[PDB]
Amino acid sequence: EPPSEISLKNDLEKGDVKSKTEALKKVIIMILNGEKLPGLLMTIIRFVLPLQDHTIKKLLLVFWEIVPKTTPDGRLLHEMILVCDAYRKDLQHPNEFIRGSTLRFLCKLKEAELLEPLMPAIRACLEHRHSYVRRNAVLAIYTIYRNFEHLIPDAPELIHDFLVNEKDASCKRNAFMMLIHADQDRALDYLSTCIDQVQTFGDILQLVIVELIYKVCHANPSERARFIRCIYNLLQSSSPAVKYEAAGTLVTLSSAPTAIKAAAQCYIDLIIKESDNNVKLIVLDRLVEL
Amino acid sequence: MRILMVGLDGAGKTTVLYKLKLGEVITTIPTIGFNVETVQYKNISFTVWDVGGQDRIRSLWRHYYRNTEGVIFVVDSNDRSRIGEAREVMQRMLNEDELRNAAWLVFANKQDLPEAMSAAEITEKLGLHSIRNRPWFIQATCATSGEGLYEGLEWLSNS
Amino acid sequence: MVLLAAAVCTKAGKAIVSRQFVEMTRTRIEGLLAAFPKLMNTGKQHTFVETESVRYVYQPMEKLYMVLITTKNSNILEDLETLRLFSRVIPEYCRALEENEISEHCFDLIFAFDEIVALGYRENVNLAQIRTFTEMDSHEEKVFRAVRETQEREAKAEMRRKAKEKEVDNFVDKLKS
Repeated sequence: EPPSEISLKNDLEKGDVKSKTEALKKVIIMILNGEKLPGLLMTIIRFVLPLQDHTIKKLLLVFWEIVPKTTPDGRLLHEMILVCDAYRKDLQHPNEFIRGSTLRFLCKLKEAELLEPLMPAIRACLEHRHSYVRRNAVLAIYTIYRNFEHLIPDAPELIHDFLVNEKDASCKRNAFMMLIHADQDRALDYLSTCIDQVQTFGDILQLVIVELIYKVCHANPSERARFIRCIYNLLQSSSPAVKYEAAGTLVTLSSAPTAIKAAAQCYIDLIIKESDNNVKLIVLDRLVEL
Repeated sequence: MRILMVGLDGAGKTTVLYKLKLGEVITTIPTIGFNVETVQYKNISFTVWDVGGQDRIRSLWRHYYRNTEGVIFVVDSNDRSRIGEAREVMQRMLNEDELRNAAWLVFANKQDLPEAMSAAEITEKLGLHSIRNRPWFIQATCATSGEGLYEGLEWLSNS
Repeated sequence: MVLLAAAVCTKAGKAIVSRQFVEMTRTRIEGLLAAFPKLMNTGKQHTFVETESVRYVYQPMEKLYMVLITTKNSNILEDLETLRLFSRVIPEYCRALEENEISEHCFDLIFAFDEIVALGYRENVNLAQIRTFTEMDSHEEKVFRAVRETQEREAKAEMRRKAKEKEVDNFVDKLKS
């Protein structure tokens, strides 16, 4: 009549965490199949709200994440609210990495009854001086925006003002990515502002705007000058990425004989400079289109 | 030992707890869930579930239906409200058998906080007067008071 | 995102490990991918193939392939750095190379994907430093000693209580015309 589920249970005792680790791996593999039959849940439940083992928690957590959670128990196993309060604390945790890590997870996470006061909780965490933590919120939020955008409704602006408060490029970059997805307009307003400053700045964020601008004109234009003013500055162009895009965007925008020429040059030099052949071909292909 | 703090926690039922644990107070949202601490004595380390007796959480505790070893009832001694009603619930604990594996303490908390009943008055009222197949000495705390508690407890692990 | 999955590959027709940024489907997207990869399509050499607007990006590193996938345009170099970069990282991450070591440090490795790359963004430099961020921290400790201690005092005390109780323009005009 008895089973090795139990066999694992003693091991855990035996080691502690260590044995449990082993158990996680096994479980994992077991999990990996799909497969498992419940009961260890209880164990897990028992020891884990009163236990640390951070790594293990990380394993555990992730396991929860990858695995379902709207589990035939509910929805939730049904404790998805209670346990969380420790976790919420952790999420609260003064302990910034710890929160950040959670957040990382959290971006992956999407479990609602738990979320609601964690909405409050998160808000606090944004304030924490760590850009890692804050950045993590940007993903997380992104995750909300599709899942329950509304959950938070005032956000697009809130962000946008936030940007104002902000200055970490990494976070900014992110900020843009999400911001346009929420609404371009805010980005644009800012865009107006930024126009001169751009040149000074780091690429990655710059890139993101290039996509956005594209979609809108085919639908409707009349907008140019303000852009142009900048755009000309962009006709410096110099990173291999920048250049790669820069001619590419241009064509998207224009095809005047003068335009034709501008881009063309960029290529030709580029090529000449160019080394990865794979690359070379690619531009051709564009060219082939052209 | 598994020691149980039930009733709706957020009232400072949890305060009662936080006061033990750090010395502090409810600096949490009023807390439905398991709150866990281990307290070590006789080095039985008492694992305390301070759990709100709020709706689900009261409703659902079956995995925690296992076998008890210690009883705190943390009390609003201004509550003198849900207790009869409680008595009415409480029977089903009585009707549990896991529940008869603990020599316990009801703790009257929240005394300063408004008032409290006759130690007796309560005793019938939750239905408490009636036990014996578990010990049943009585101990008042408050939640800004409580001492000699430990006498209560002393007997209790050493039952 | 700029990558819905990173899967690290071994020659076997099979990719040694993988992670699914986003779940929905089943492996058949991933499963199918795995199959195709194993097959290689007999194709001779070349470290890149994109077909059907899907980049299949790989790097043989030995008998191993590290693979990334994408469909719409990218800036190459960056990418390369990564493949290569992977090829810098592993003996550190999971220990050397042989599946097993990795098999033990799976968690570490997956963690590295996330860590390294937040949705197709090159997050940092410095591997050790990368360790640092989590399961290697600092704050928590600082807090713990003081706190734990404080509580402990309360507890200790408790034990007793218990116990007893121009240029632009050129263009612009031309264009303008």
